[PDB]
Amino acid sequence: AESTLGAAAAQSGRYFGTAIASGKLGDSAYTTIASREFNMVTAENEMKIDATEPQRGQFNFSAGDRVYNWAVQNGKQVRGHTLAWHSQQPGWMQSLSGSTLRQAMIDHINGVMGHYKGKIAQWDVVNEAFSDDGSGGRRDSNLQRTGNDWIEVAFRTARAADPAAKLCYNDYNIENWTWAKTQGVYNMVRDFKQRGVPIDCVGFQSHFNSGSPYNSNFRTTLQNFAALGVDVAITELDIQGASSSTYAAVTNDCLAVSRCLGITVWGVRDTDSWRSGDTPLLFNGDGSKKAAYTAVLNALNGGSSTPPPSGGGQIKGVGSGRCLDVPNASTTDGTQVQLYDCHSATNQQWTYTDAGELRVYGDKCLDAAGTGNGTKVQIYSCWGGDNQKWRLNSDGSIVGVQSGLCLDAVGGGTANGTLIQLYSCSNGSNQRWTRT
Amino acid sequence: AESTLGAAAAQSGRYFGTAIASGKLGDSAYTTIASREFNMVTAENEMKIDATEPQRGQFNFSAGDRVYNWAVQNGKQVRGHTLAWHSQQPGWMQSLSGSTLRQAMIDHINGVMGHYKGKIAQWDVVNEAFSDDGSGGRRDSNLQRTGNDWIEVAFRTARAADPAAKLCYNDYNIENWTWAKTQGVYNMVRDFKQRGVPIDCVGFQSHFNSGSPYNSNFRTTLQNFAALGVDVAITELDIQGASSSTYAAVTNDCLAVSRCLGITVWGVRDTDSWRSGDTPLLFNGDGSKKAAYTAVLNALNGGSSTPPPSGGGQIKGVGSGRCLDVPNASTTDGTQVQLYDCHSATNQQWTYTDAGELRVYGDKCLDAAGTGNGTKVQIYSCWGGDNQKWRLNSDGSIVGVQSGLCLDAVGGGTANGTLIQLYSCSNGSNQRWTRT
Ligand SMILES: OC[C@H]1O[C@@H](O)[C@H](O)[C@@H](O)[C@@H]1O
Ligand SMILES: OC[C@H]1O[C@@H](O)[C@H](O)[C@@H](O)[C@@H]1O
Ligand SMILES: OC[C@H]1O[C@@H](O)[C@H](O)[C@@H](O)[C@@H]1O
Ligand SMILES: OC[C@H]1O[C@@H](O)[C@H](O)[C@@H](O)[C@@H]1O
Repeated sequence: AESTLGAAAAQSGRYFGTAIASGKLGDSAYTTIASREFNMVTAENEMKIDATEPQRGQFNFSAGDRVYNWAVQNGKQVRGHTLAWHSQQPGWMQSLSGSTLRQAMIDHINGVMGHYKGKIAQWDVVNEAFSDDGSGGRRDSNLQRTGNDWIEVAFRTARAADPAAKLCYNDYNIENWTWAKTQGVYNMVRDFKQRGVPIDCVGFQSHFNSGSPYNSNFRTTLQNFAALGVDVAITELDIQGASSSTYAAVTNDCLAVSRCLGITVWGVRDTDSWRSGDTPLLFNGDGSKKAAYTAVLNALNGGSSTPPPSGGGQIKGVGSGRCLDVPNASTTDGTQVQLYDCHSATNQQWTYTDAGELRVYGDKCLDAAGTGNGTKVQIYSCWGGDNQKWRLNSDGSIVGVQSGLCLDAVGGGTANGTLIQLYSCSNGSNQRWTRT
Repeated sequence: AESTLGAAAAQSGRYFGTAIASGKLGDSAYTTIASREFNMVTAENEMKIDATEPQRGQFNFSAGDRVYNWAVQNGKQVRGHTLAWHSQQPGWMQSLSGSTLRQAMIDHINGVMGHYKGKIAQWDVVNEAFSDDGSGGRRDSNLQRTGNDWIEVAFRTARAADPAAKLCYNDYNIENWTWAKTQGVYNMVRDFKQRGVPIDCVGFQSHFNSGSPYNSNFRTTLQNFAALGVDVAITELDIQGASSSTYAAVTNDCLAVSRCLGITVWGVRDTDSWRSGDTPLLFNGDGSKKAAYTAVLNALNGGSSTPPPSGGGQIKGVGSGRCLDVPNASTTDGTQVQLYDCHSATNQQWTYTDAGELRVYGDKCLDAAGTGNGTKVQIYSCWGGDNQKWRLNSDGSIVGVQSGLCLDAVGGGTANGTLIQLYSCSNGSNQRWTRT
């Protein structure tokens, strides 16, 4: 069922999940997308420490169970997040230190895992235990001050609480191999394995942005941890800008590492993101698929069996043999595009950007002046509107992000001068394109 | 002066105004920008028919006077918007017809203009009286059904009501000279001038978007009406996507016409816009100046001593004599830019886009990883964030939109390999750039 992220991921034995927020489950648009696209669920906040143990010794699973029930009800496995962490600790825990904190950490793990015993596929036992100062050492928190062995203790406690769950160490900024933090985490997991400390996986949050950009060496990082005898998972994926290339690259990295169990993006729609300003997810506020959604789906499905048009190129219609053409090489905003004999001309060289735009002349964009059938497809100053974003379907169709409509050669026309419009996708030859 | 739009416009005897919303006058972030940048004000809603005459014969000028007083007290003239219009009429007027409506229209004009007699620079006496059906004729409204001469009567009444006020006919989609609507309005004004009908100006709302895009012939339209002996004014300008080039083009069109009194943009910040989703104004919601802002200011100040960049070229540091270079022509996100001997290489060719990006390799963007002094300037996948948008000042500095900080050669370095960072603008030579 290569039409959804989860089903496509399953074609390689992997899963594709998202972070679910219980307060959004009543939003039909939200749940429709969530239930359809993912087969793995992580509670975005409902299973955290402050949410599960409001007061010392007083557990509360109402919020967590809403997420859990929704997941199982809709056929999804669940990643528990998270048992031990320095952040978002309830007030009573923040006031703790030393052995009292250590026992509280232990009691919390037992309580929460006990409640979900045998129902959780993966547990992020310890979250973000390493520093960002740049040296790759432990993060100084009340937990770390109880003793360096707190992490090991948390894992030994978790294994005993629920031996059916895969135990993961989860963290961010550990994707680039050259980072000290990545290496500090590697050394710890290696040590655990060497000493029989029970740890089954390492979760790479994968929160990519210009401050901590994705880097191709991520594949070696995954390979390096996998070699230690642990599974690896991309746990909180989101990319600032939602670059199609970066999203596909990360997906391909996981598909290249047999031990990479799957990918979870941190949210459903950009508006649901903890960093919405970065529009880093696969669906926009409207609930529509972004250019990145298609890049990911295509990567999961193996991608095109030929070299993608790097540095721009022509877009030739299959049912007409003619290329996408801007009339008379005009640069006037509002000029509807047409079909025309292909040739070496700037007014026929289109470049698909990572943001999903189809640019010509360098700063002009394939633009749709509306969202319904017949809408004129023209060129307009590039600005990033969804009516300027396109998805390149593997079936050769090019769909408008905002409209969900396909580029369509009017009346099935095939001769030069044939104009281009938007139209309900029909899988027709006049809606199919082969690039060059 | 020339550091603000209003002052810059004043140098040529023109004005740069905005639409003021009375509800936001209590917002210091709003007023700080408004009082500083504009010298002309149009009440966004407080002077309309329904807002000034809630019931026939009962006038209410409280809200209108609030905006008017704020304008005058802060050094701004005022454009009255609007006296006769088919839209937003109070309920009672919407039910009138024939002679009774005609009389109500006249009484309204007399009541409002009498109240502001001698205090309004320009009055939009009649608003949007032409159809968008492509016929170039009058739109069918209760006002039109009272007789084709209603517009003429509205103007004659106005002149008598307040002879010191410049009387304008205001409409939208009358910018592209080839459009039938434009011709329709042109013929009318021409007729009025030949018959002595008291009309002094024509206001072009100038709402541009991919549906009704800006066209260079807008200057022809402006020149054509000016030739009729009437002044012209851009009254409600906003450009979908806030293209720098288009904003500058519209500005130059007005400067090219001796009769163009000035330019008013329909709002202060994008978040105050009736079309916020199109981010069509000059200021971001956070109050920061956008790429277009500087493009408009530069145009008002006479542009540059030399022809602007036609997309694609080097950026040479003034103090170093070296160019902005991406090390080893790397395309890796996170790569910090440096200074390096200038030469013909794609890793030194930057294209400034209308959106304010500085692109290299076609799809990589000059990126600021943060907003504080010392922030690293690098290349990152283009996505449109404000940390990827820049303003090209006429003084040679390049300012980050989001940060408000200048491109800066670290330590005033001049040698190859000197890194680029963000830093408080100092007018230093290591912060000024030019063309090779
Ligand atoms: O002038 C006829 C046609 O000639 C072709 O070379 C151009 O690419 C088309 O845009 C143009 O319409
Ligand atoms: O006839 C309405 C539309 O039907 C679609 O199937 C065709 O692909 C379009 O070109 C046509 O305009
Ligand atoms: O190899 C040293 C330098 O050579 C120049 O040609 C490149 O443009 C620089 O980016 C590079 O750092
Ligand atoms: O004081 C440190 C900073 O001073 C500024 O004046 C310089 O332009 C910067 O390059 C420098 O890093």
